[PDB]
Amino acid sequence: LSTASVLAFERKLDPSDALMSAGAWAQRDASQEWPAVTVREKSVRGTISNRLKTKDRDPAKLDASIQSPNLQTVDVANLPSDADTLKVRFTLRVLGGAGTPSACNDAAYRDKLLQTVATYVNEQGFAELARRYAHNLANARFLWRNRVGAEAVEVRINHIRQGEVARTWRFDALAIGLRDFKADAELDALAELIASGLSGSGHVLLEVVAFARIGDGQEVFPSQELILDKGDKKGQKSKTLYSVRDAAAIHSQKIGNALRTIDTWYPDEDGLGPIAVEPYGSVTSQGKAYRQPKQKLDFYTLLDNWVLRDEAPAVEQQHYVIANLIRGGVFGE
Amino acid sequence: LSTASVLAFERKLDPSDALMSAGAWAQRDASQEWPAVTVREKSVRGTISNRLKTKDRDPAKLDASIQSPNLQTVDVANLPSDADTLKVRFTLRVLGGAGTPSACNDAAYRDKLLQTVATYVNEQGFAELARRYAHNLANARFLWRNRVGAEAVEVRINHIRQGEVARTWRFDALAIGLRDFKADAELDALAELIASGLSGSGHVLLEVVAFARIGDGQEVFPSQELILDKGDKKGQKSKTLYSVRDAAAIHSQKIGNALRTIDTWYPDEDGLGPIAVEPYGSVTSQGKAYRQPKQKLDFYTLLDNWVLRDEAPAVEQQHYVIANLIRGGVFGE
Amino acid sequence: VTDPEALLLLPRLSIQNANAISSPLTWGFPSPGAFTGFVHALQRRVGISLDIELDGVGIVCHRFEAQISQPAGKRTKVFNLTRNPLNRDGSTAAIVEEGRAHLEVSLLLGVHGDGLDDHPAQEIARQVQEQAGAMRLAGGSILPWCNERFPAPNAELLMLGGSDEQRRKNQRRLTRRLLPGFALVSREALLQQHLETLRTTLPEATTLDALLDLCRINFEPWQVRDKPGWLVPIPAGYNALSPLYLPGEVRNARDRETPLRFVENLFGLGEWLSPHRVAALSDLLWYHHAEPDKGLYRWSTPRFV
Amino acid sequence: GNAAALDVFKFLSLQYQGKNLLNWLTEDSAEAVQALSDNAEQAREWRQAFIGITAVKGAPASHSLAKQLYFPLPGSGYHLLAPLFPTSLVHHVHALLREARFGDAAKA
RNA sequence: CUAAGAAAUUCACGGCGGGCUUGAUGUCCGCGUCUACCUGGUUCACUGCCGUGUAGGCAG
Repeated sequence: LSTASVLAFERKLDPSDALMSAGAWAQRDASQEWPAVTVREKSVRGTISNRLKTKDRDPAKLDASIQSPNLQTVDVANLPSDADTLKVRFTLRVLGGAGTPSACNDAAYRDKLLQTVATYVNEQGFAELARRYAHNLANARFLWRNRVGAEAVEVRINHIRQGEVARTWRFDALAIGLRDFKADAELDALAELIASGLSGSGHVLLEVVAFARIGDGQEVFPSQELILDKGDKKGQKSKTLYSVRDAAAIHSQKIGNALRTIDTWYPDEDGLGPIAVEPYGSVTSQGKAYRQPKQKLDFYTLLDNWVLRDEAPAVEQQHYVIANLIRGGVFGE
Repeated sequence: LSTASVLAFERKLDPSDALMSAGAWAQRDASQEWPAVTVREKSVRGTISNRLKTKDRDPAKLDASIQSPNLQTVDVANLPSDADTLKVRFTLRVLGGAGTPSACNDAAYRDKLLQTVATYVNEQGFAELARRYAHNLANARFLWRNRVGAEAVEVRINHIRQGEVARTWRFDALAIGLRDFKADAELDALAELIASGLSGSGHVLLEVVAFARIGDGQEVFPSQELILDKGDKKGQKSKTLYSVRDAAAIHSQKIGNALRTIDTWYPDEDGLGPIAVEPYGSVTSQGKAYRQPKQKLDFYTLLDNWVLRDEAPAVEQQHYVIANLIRGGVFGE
Repeated sequence: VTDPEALLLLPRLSIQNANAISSPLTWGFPSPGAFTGFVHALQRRVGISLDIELDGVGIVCHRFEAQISQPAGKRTKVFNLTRNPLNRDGSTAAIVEEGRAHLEVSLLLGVHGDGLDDHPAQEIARQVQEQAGAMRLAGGSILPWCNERFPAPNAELLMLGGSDEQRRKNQRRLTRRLLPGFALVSREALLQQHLETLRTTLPEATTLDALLDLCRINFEPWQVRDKPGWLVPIPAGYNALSPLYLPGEVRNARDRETPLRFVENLFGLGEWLSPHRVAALSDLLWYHHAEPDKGLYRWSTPRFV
Repeated sequence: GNAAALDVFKFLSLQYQGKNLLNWLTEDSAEAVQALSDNAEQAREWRQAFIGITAVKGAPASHSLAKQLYFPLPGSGYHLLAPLFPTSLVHHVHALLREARFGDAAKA
């Protein structure tokens, strides 16, 4: 058998665009009429601060470059001056049926894939991957820079079965670290819920609301937009923040990248912490790709060794390739 | 070993936007419902006062330009006619973890930089830098032109631990000069608090309120926005002041620039006084770069000598390099 | 071609990150082929198992929110992108532009089979809601339940059941829940009418669909020549540029059990109109039909006026 | 493709206007006998290159990144569809939109 | 079975310097608003008494 020419996995764990609002601490139970954090503009004047070339040391030329003022317009987002708590809310739906691709050219390859993932669920459940997903929901890893230096972060998760809430979870997101993976009875019950949603045994819907206690009037950090440059034109606004209906927001893919930061089995190290799961597992902040294909630990060769060659890898690498199956992708030649 | 291609430091010492309000002196302890200073418009007839080209210094052309003067609309902010004291309020968080960059390429470079900063912390604490930051908070240097010619300035600083005030400092901001760094018991306690915040040994949030006794109805100076174009479809508006919702305000980078005005070790002189810590430490009001790269005292050459070639500079320049690390920035190719 | 026995209303569907481009000539609302593919996939997933068939879509678009921007020196607009992960060498990616948007739309679906016979209307509508709240519509996720607690349940409304005046009254009370938006219809006859009255000057057809949907500024005989409604370009469908191919003879097919063809995009004119302007609510249903003897894979809404 | 030799694409129209060499070089190269200006070897090489220029691929090849789509049939299964990017059509409407937006008549 | 399936923009910043808008002025003539009505028909669920009682009744 060979790999299929087309292979396409729909993503599970679909998040919403996380919307921001603001209020005071100890009002967070009544945090439904909290007004949205809006995006404003302001003006910045800076100086010459980057590295200069060795041909451009030239102190008269540097003084000439200083005396031309450097001005930009910058999108900014702040809390109100009487509110010290940022409330970030998104919804997350778990679907199940993680093994079936959305497209496969080879029928025998997709049947071998289906029996492979069926045997994987038969050997053990999703409980390791589901426990790590519940960890990334437990600590507020989706608060990307809003969590850095926060006083107290607190996460509420509401499983909504019918039109009302079915269950609630209450977590202190600063007690649960970002490095190691603990075990807690509420966290394991939430892990059982996300595992049962991933197994096709139901359709799980969660509403996640995080309260960070930052400070009065402080700056929050929503997503930034992509503006490709109008090069032979006027100067542009050199920052643009994401907003949904005049409310500061984080992208859905940003929360999704924050959720799947579970990979602690990459061969380079283990003390730097978990990274996000992807084939040739590469983090954009470091600019360097762990799980290189010259070692046999990337997703593609592991999948080909498990399915085509029937070499089942180690159980943490089975967790890794199953997490890549939940993450999805367009795989092929 | 070489320097990394990308390297970025998030800023510690995050201030908020400073808001302005007005009131009477000796009611400043009850200065919670003080009404905000509003930005109004007024009309300005501009006289002819520029230098002439001397190809246009003919007397008939000069009198013809004087006969038809031009007119603008100008944003202005004054105190009320019954209030003589300006109150300026902001919040500042001290975070800690100043050595770790938020982006890097080389692992060896960031490890060498991390142990260099760790050895800097081990030789001496953050006590000099936090002492100078507490000085720039003690004198109300963040009142840029509002401090000039004031009768009396008083700064109230509140360390805010839970949702209530943990500690209170009271400073006579004109007794603490803008020139030299004295020694005071309450100022050293504030410096120890800021140093404990910078070392990661605590979460520091401060509320800084400044009262300046300027006079009845006098003009205050909020931050000033940027105007690209001007026409008759507007009111020929030529000056725009910054404003949060409905209040005259100061940009957060203005307060931040007045906070880090601590650099007294620049090689040109020291009788002028401290400047803000910048790479190639420059003053826009003077149009000149102190710490030119022709001398060996800018930030980049000092950092490359300290990290790559282990040439640790003098302890004053070590304070300068670590203050530039606390300021943050984009350092790289 | 088939009058539906009853009508189901997918009430207020919120959609994030849906595709906006959907065509190499238009960028606005997505093509109606996506909605016909949605109702066919819903017929596959839950429609078959209830002795129900689904035929067409009516769409009204309560709200639109494109992820675009104006680049500060030009009257045109650019698309907002996302940062893809790095390559295997960790250098960068290859920027391929995609256009995302946010939608609020209702769906009107017709049924012909044993609707009220085997099952009641409420349980059918509720399980179709539960099925459609697990998939995606136009490349973007169906946004799940939020604090919109009011607009949840559907309304399976019998089309020909009851008195004819009572039929107009219940379709008017169904149109009462679809007033915020404006429905979309095909305008091939108005396209052909303007094409024949333009062909007195020159015999070209795509120049018509250019000149139908812009702001034509005619000089002093300074006026603007205008159409009475909201005329938009729509992808009219699919026309094959290659003959029929067997499942196995083409490499890298999606399935080696389904015949393949190479196709080109037919573009046409659509119309956004207020839903009170059409008296019979079964007029708005977008059907897709295949004429596989030639290339015509068409989506439209016949029986509309 | 990836051919940087655009001189052949220029020479397809260099003798195409007013001459049958650039128009008959792809097929029916009877004018290519004088179009080579030499013996049968150069004329045969020119005719072979002109025939290989506009030659169809024949054997079809889709991709994963080629937008394969199902279309339902009237009461039966499905058909697979791969849309091509209409490069000539978008170039035609790009020329029309440049003539509408720019140009001296539109400026006047 | 949806031009399907997949995705982290981001780090840092001093916009302020200064100014006389002025002089002068007639708003004004004239006018038909009328005709005809049940709001309260229990929306006044009150006041006091016996009874330890809020349980239950009474009297106007």
